[PDB]
Amino acid sequence: MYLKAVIFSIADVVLPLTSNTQPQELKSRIDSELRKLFAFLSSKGIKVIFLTNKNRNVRTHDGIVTLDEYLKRKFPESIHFCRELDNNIPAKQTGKAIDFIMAALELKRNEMIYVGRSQEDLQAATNGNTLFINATWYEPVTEYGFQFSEPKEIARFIDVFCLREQLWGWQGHFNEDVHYYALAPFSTYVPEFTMYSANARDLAKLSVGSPDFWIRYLGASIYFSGLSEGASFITTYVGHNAEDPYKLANIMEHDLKGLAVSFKGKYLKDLFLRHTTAIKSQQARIAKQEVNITSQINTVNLNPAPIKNLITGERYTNPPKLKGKKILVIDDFCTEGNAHETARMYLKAAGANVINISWLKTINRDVSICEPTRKIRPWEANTLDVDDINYVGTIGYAENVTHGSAPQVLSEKIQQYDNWDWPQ
Ligand SMILES: O=P(O)(O)OC[C@H]1O[C@H](OP(=O)(O)OP(=O)(O)O)[C@H](O)[C@@H]1O
Ligand SMILES: [Mg+2]
Repeated sequence: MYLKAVIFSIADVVLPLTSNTQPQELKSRIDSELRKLFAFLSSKGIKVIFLTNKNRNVRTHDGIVTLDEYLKRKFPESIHFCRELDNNIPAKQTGKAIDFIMAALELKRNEMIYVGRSQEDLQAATNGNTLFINATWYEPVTEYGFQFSEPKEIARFIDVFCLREQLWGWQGHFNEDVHYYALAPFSTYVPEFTMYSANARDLAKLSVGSPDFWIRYLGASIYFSGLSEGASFITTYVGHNAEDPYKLANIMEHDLKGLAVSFKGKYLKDLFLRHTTAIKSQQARIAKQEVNITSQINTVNLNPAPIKNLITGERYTNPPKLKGKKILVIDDFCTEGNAHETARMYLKAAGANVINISWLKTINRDVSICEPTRKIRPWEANTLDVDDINYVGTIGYAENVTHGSAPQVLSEKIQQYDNWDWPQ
């Protein structure tokens, strides 16, 4: 399987620290929900690990016990790594404690995830290149998403996204620097199809799924397939309209920020600029006119001054340093690759290594891999002739659909997720 152990810190996860005043009803409910989570993990053969610095005394309605005895009594069959009890264990903050746990359990790094809340635990997981699961049931977080508001949500995430062999519905490579992934195949070639709700009165603004569903799908599939390893940036593509280019990003920004935090990366919402309104590729296709990649190349470029501080709005003063950096590029659906190949062309010209990820792969359409014959100056507007494109190869649809993947399988995954409850 993919997930073999879950590391839990204690502060504001198993026992509150920040607040004196957590209601007893909350502690009892969290204790009971953690019991369910650990039993669920045990039933799946997933180990439960506690990682702590101090063997502090804990006051019980029965008396005072050490933290080790407390955890052993309430959550038996967990494995407690406590620096005070084992001088072997290196520091948490630097990520070294994760290396130690990996060796002790004979597990690979991305065979574990890390549930925490304290800043030291976020640092421990990210510096240890382990997926961070931000537990916010004792202390809330407002700055970004990809959160987990109660223990049940961790079980939901694991059960829905982390236990099946196929993390991607479609995936393929070309040459050595071209890597394409999509979560699920889907029919996008119908005049009716749109990824965004038709009515602004709906609280759901995506037509398929929801932000919670998609960020958790993305996070699981990217992490357990190894794509997050060494990734510095995550970014989304831009819509065709120069007046409204950030529709997907505006819906998903909150969650993409949190996924970036969990990978020790940065979400660059406006790394791409749509400087001139482009032909809408989907609409050209339904009009049965051919889509040419220069319609994208000639209307987008890399933003030399993206937002560096999504809280403050402060922009980079010099273009972000992308040379030698790994960037995850997200778009909603991929048909023939015009959008992703343009994203890749610009980022590759800036020296980056690129991973092209989509929620959906259009059924029965192959991706054409392109390289420019005119040198791209990626931080400014470029204008290429159709003859400036070298079509070097193909990532086909049919041969790269993964076993068992299908649009109906996505629909049932969404149903499974939306209605999820403790498996009875
Ligand atoms: O793989 P491709 O052949 O590039 O096709 C997929 C692209 O087409 C759609 O955008 P579109 O250009 O229709 O504009 P929109 O997002 O503004 O609706 C979709 O959102 C992708 O960006
Ligand atoms: Mg688009």
